[PDB]
Amino acid sequence: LREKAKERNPDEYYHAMHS
Amino acid sequence: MLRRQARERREYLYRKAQELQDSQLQQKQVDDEYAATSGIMDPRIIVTTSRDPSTRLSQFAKEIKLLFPNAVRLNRGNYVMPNLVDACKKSGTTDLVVLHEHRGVPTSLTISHFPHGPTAQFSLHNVVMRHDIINAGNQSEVNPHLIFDNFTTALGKRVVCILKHLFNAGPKKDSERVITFANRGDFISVRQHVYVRTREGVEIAEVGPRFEMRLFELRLGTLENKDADVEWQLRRFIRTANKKDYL
Amino acid sequence: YKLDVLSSVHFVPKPAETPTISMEDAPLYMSNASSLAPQEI
Amino acid sequence: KISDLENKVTVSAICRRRLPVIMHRLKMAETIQDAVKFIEQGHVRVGPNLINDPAYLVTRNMEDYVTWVDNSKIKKTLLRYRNQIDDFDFS
Amino acid sequence: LRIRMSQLEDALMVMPFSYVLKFLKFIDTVMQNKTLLHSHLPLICKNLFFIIKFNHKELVSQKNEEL
Amino acid sequence: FDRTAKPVPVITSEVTESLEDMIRRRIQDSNFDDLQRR
Amino acid sequence: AVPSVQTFGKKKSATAVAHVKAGKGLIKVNGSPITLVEPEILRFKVYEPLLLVGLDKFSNIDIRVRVTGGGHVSQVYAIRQAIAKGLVAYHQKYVDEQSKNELKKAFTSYDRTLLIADSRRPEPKKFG
Amino acid sequence: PVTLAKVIKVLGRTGSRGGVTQVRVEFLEDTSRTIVRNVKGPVRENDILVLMESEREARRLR
Amino acid sequence: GVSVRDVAAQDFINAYASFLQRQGKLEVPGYVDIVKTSSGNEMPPQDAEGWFYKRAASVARHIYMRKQVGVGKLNKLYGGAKPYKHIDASGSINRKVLQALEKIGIVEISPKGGRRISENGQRDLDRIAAQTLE
Amino acid sequence: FEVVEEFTPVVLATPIPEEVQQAQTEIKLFNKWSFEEVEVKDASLVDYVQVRQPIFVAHTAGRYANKRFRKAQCPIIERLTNSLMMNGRNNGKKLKAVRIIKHTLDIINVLTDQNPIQVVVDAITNTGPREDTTRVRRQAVDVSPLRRVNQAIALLTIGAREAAFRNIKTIAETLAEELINAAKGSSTSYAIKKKDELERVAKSNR
Amino acid sequence: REEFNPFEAVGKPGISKQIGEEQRKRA
Amino acid sequence: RAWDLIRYRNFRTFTGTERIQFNCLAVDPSGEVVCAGSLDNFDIHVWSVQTGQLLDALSGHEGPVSCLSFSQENSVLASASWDKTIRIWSIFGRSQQVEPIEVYSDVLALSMRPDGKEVAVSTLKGQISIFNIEDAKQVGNIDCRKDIISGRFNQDRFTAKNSERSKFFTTIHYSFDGMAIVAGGNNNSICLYDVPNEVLLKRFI
RNA sequence: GACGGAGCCAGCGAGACCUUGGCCGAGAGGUCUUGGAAACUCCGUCGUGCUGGGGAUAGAGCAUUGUAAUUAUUGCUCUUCAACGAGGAAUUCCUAGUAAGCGCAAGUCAUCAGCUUGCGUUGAUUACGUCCCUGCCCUUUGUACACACCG
Repeated sequence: LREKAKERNPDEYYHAMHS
Repeated sequence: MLRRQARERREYLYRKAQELQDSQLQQKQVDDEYAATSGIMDPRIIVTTSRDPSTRLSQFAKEIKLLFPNAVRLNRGNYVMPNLVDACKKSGTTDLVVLHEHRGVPTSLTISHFPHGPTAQFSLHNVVMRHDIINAGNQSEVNPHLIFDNFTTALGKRVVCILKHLFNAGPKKDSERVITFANRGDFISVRQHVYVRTREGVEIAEVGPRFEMRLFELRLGTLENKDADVEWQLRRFIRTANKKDYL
Repeated sequence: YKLDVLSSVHFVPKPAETPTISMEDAPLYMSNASSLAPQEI
Repeated sequence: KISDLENKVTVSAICRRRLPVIMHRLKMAETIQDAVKFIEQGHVRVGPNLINDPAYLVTRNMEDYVTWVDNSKIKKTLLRYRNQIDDFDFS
Repeated sequence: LRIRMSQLEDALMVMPFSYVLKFLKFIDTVMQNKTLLHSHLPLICKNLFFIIKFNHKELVSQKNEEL
Repeated sequence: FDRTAKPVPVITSEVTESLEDMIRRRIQDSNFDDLQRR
Repeated sequence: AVPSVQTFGKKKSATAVAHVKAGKGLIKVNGSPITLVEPEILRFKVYEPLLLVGLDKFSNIDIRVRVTGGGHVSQVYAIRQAIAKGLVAYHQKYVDEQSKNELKKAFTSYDRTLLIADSRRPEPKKFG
Repeated sequence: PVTLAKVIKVLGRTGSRGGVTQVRVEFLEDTSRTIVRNVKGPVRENDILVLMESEREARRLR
Repeated sequence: GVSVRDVAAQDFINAYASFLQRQGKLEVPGYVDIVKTSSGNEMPPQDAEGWFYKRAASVARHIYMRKQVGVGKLNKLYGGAKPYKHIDASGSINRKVLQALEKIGIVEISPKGGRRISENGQRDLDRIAAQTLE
Repeated sequence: FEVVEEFTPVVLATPIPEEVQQAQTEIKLFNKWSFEEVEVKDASLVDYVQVRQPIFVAHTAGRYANKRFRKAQCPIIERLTNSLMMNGRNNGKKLKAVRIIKHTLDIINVLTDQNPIQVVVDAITNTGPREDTTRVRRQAVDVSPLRRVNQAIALLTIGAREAAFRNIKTIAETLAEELINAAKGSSTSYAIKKKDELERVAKSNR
Repeated sequence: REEFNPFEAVGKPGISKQIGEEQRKRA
Repeated sequence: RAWDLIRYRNFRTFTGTERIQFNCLAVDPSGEVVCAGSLDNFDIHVWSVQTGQLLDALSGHEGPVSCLSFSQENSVLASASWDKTIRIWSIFGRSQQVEPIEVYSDVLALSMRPDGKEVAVSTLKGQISIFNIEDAKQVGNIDCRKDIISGRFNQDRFTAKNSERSKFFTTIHYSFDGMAIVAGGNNNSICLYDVPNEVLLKRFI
């Protein structure tokens, strides 16, 4: 979870983003 | 820009895995990190310490700066390691050296190779500073000659390469300064000598400092990345730890 | 060319007896002797 | 090495370099078909320039500057849920 | 001649003007002996050209007729 | 009683003469393991 | 809906979120009036935007600021820099472009930290 | 009385003692007249300096 | 529309401290003159006449600032540094002060533990809040 | 001819002090001291003592050690406040220096009706040594303007500090006194004296 | 050889532990 | 590569150790130092004209260097990149100093005043921002997004007004008098602006 | 600057015991239940007096922890009230979020137990020029692709 938490792209989009 | 480092680490870990497989098949040259720049671009070294360092670590950092021809000392006042590695990555630094102490007695030394590792940590024993020497005088800062003795295993050749590229390549044949790294049961004895070629032999004089290392952690990444995959560790609690040798 | 147009944002054009006139001349008035330095001579 | 170029090169490799495929791997679009519409509608930028052609292959040095146009209505949605929508940047 | 040429220009910038007036007088003396000028004419030309460039605004100031 | 780890060495004189001997033999033969331009 | 705009201001670890909407002139920070911010000596610091651009612009809008993290001075810098960004963004979104141009000119002329983040990224001054 | 002179050139390779720089300054009262002076603090172009004595010509100070 | 948050911090307590002192129904324990308010302190409150009433005003707001509050919170809230220990404030005084308030009706016992701002007290705090402004 | 940009009365539902409205009219130090009438008497200190940019408070968070001469652009009041804080125990406490200078400026306005910022600029102008010695024995050499202002600030601050180090006088009142005495040019101020023997020793070795 | 090895210019007292060890081997 | 226009010969060629891909260049007023920039390497290579050797590489960007220019009189280097920042390099002298200045968006073009006292930069947002080199502070800003004219492509499926393809200027240059800039980009417009007033003088199709 | 009130702002960190809350005690600390930060700011008292700075030593009490001793251990209350008034000859380091002040957390194989590492908070003076002194080096076959300069 840490290395994964480190390697965030802030630009990640998903259709559930709207709600 | 985060996506540059995110991708290349996958490339770096892939390259090391492929190199490891190739070596294993050969079991049945210079390391990939250093193969690009070995003997082409002179190393750029930053020497720093832990925060609020005691006076000795500041001087000891000044000493480790003097040992390597292209080393520069940096105070660690309030800096944050992700900022340090990014800032040292920013200036083109090749390696970063961090020093730790206990009551002004240096205890550990860590080397992290840029841009993408590896990171080697050392434990400092029997450290004798040259500041403990009266009327020692000033050094020679020429590109020193360099000795590696009693390095046989594959891990030894790796430790050789990591320490190898901290210095400038191509010293003059008559360069007067010699650095020796000598393993004696994982006990890398380090001395700084200066000689004169006589009519019937050679005479050497210690410049110092004297200080011993044991490698205890090698990882595939910068020292900041505590999640970096680990190539090797010193695993101390085995019943054979009291009599096993690695280097 | 084939791969460039795949990988180019902006237009990439296709790359292209009797005595011959040369389209390009790499000045005409300038002489080859005048283009040589004294140390070369 | 050259002897590898003869076998390493395959159609799938060039398809992987295709922009909608890269968007899917970068997870910008859930599906390859979806990525095509976003490219057609003009919400994607590769470095300084917007690309409308799905068949574009992104070269290796441009692949991390592929991102969304600043004023994409969807890029607003990215920041609206996370509540990082800063309107000084107009996004 | 002894002075290094890479170090001529700074030697001329440090030059006080009251000494420049003397330098012009020394340069003056050179031309009476045509041989002395011709022997090292290029160096005399350069030195004179830097002194005036260094002190052109000064030189326009002195209204002395003899100068 | 048993000791878990290797004891840290003591740099007595005899160790010191032995080490400096090897340094002198290396330089006498000019057998130097140092990096070179490539 | 009511015209509104959101922005952020960051100084060290201090972060302030400023929401600017159409209103009758209520500026609040952490739910309290801007007059009550502490330290009072740096109160005028957070006043630098309000005082430089004019209050009738603010008389025509509501601002609410929520601050978290960092120290007192860093929080004050976050508040000012966020509210400046919020005013200019509001004038862009719901007012003419000339107004935001004038506000940006005034803010950058007086103090650019009001609009750009001031981050002292480490720099090795010595080469090598 | 003290005169004022604006620095017109900071001289280099003057070998002055550490912390001392040799400069050339033109008097404000007379733009043409200029004098070489030794200054201790940092110096740059177009700054003006107070000369109590306008007669002494600077000498290189080891 | 006046609220306790709308008034300057030191002003509300001082005005509400005088409100409590003049009022004359706030119970004050006998030992107030003989305590520190904390073990880390070295001298007693200098304003022996009015510090408890100022203490009551100070807590009467913290319940307004923070909806639910208990004795443990006041102890840490008024605690201070002494190697340092950061000893919390005296538990006895804080409990007596809290108990004093709901006798007036300013505060009252909250559900799930702690104290609640007694709705009568909410206007009372607002009343002196308007008093300071006007 | 008349110009108006405001045609509706501005009442902010959040109350403001009227003094902040007059501050909207003009930027003043602590909203009490104006920079318009402050001018540097001595031409040499000009371009190195900066008073043209008005500020409400000394604290600015500006970056003035990047380049060799950024300090000239820093406001002089900020420089005095920043030099005030020394001795280790006061290190890191800039806002205290802001309070101290506020009280000092108040004391200046009390003792002399002149604008206190004018007193400060006059004092730093007076206390700047125009010539000094350098150890070869000694040889006399002139002084750069930035070094003049730096030495003036340092001398003023250290004199104010030592005068009240173990005296009933507080740092605010002693700082006000030495500023006034330096502005007058009287020998009573520590800085004026030290400037004097520096110049005298240089004259002896001229 | 002995003159120019200050660790065995002269070092501070206590930098070396030879005297401690030699006593031990004799024991 | 180095070319002489008097004898029309290539008298010198410079290349990186790993053949770094160059996009921008600058030449010293004295004509002894050359700096080139790359989109892949993030560092500015420096060469000596006389010798042809790599003096050093100027690191300092997270992003690809977009443009380079040396001051004609003062000889400072201004380097601008997609890192949202601009750096002023004082390479000449005993000590080297770098002054980074942050910008809102990625910079594409940089023009430097002939006086060498000011530098103008074009960003993706369509802003021409001028900064004082000595003070490292912004002195003016120009808005260009609205003035730019961009035509809808026949292949487009969205309108030109809603499009964002090119409302930035990929190239800018001062006037020698210093009061104007000519700006161009991947668009159908050249905009001539005025610095002191930040207004569009004329536009050309 | 010491003291008394009041006001408050962080980021690291997860292998029965922790705990929000109520009731007692001046405090230390007890008892009954639920879930699993300082520095710093405002207002006041004190004042050049080894003074309301300093808390070493000593006396009397109120409690905690084991363990089976009248044993120590860790805290709290009062009284007692020392050296220390800025530090010789000498000596070490240091250029920006740097020197310095400030508190918090984990002990994750070497090393460290009021010591090591990590986190955040406030935040400077001066220099950013020189080879003059010291020390360490490089060159004295342009070799260097044109122009220019040098010989």
